[PDB]
Amino acid sequence: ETVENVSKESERIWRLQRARTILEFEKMLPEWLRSRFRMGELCKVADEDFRLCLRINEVKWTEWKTHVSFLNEDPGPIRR
Amino acid sequence: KKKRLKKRIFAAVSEGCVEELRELLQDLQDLCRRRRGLDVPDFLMHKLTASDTGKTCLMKALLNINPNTKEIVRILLAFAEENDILDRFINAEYTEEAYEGQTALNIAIERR
Amino acid sequence: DGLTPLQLAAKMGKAEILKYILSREIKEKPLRSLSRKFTDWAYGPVSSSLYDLTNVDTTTDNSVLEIIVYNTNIDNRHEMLTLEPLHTLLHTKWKKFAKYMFFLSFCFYFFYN
Repeated sequence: ETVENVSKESERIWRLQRARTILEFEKMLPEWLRSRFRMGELCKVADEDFRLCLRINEVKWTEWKTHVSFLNEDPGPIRR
Repeated sequence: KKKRLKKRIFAAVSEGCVEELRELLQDLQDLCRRRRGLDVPDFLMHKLTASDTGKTCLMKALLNINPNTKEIVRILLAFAEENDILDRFINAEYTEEAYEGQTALNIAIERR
Repeated sequence: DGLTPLQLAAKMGKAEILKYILSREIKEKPLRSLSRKFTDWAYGPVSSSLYDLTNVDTTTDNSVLEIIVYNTNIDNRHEMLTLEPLHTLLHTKWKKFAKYMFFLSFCFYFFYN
């Protein structure tokens, strides 16, 4: 199963050995971390809109449920 | 007071309190009666419509959804039918640049 | 040991329960202040999701990625970095910080030899 396991475990070791150096290059320059990105602490629940820093991902088809869970009035990349 | 009415109803439609909207429509005809006979479309299409996005109460009624929608829409339609404002009302569009054409029917089928 | 439960799931590396904590959608609104995922758009097939990122990134002491990557002693470690609030975040800094710093460490060390 070198056909199977070895060319899969090489994916297992390589993504880790990349991931070690990236966290090392965070800790290598503690000078000016101005380009850490956080989406700028949008609203969570309450009147406390400035709450905690977030991130963004996107989804696709398969089981079109209805919707009351959202936050906004179907906007886009709302820059204004 | 005297400015809350635009801010009240947009929230009041979102909550779905039916009889509270009946109190909101009660004074709303009186504000038209305070006018001297002014154009009921060209007045209520500034009251039912937000000043910047062009969003009506009706598209606001269909963005949010609760089990009170089937009654909250017809009352906003019957009040739009008892004042000869219906044809301008149901075919309202966004004035806003990002959404020129998100009408009341596209937002209906979106919520399925 | 001074550990949050999210930290405890990482430090022992029990992966499947950590898939639940970082996802955690709660489809209500009397109590959805406990969630960790947020859906923003409701537009049929497309929808923009918001993961929550409190202790995850290395912004405080003893964060999640500091625990996961520097650790020994666990064996399913690559099966944890598939998980979405970690998989894209490593990919984030490789676009903006690391890869541009990486080849400078190559080209400096290359002329050294």
